[PDB]
Amino acid sequence: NQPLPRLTVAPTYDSAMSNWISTTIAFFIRVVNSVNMTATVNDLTRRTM
Amino acid sequence: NQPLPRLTVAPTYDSAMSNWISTTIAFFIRVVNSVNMTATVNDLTRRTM
Amino acid sequence: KVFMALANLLAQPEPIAIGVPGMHQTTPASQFSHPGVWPPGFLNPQLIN
Amino acid sequence: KVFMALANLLAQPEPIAIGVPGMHQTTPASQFSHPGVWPPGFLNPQLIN
Repeated sequence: NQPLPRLTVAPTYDSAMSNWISTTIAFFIRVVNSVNMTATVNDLTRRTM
Repeated sequence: NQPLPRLTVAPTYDSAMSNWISTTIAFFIRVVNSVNMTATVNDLTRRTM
Repeated sequence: KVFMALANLLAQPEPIAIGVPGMHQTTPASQFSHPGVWPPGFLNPQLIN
Repeated sequence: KVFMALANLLAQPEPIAIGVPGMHQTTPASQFSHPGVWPPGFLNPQLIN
């Protein structure tokens, strides 16, 4: 945690949590495009996931 | 600006406005064919865009 | 403002530096109305890597 | 009370240490009703960059 921001606040991605949200989403994408899910699940629906 | 023509006029493409039009369009083509854009949007609809 | 609209549109993959504190990249683009709050990457594209 | 009225509204744009102990910059400006609480940055403007 950081102390209270001095000035007006807008949504920022450098917060420790966002990154945790970002790596997990980034990690799953690599599960979706892994060699297991490439063979079984269709390719036209793998882009949607 | 250029002086007023006394001839029959036709739409040209070598004006500063038609150059500005045909460079932001050529930029957003590069946007829609980026790497962070080709990941989420389907590859057929970006052919339409 | 025109530049800001896109830079606030994809402020996840491409982070730039907004010149002042008080606003961020995901600030609404309508607020970029003072001369001092023009981002330095926009005043000189060599700062954007 | 006139000076600290601007110092309250600029606690986050332009912060500055108020050297009198117990009274910070976010102290309400209608409470400096003693000569001992006169800030040293107000007695001498050279203490503010």
